[PDB]
Amino acid sequence: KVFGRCELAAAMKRHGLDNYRGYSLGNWVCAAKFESNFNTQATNRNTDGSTDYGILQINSRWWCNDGRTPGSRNLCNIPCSALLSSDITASVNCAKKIVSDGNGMNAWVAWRNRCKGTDVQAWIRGCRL
Repeated sequence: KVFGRCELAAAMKRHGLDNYRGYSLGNWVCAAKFESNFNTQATNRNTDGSTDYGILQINSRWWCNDGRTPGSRNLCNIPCSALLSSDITASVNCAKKIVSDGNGMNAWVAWRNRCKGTDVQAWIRGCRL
């Protein structure tokens, strides 16, 4: 499922991501935008063999099991395929634990390089929030 800008914001807000760990909703929306262009089925193969899945491109090396990332962890205890669902529940829940790992949203390089320090609020303007 490919979300609309405002449709995803609402979806994320409704799922308790707004200001989660201090990150205003705009940060999460901005991140998703550059990570997957709002597509739950987005996937990218990393040079180390691991793979990033879903709207927030969660990596298999540490967070989910895809049976093809030798010597990795499954910290979120879920099949990586669950992060591709139209229901963003699994992605949101695993992200919530990722963003609590100490580095904040810096765990998402696209966020650090493209959202951090910007007016992320603009990502939720014109929306029904």
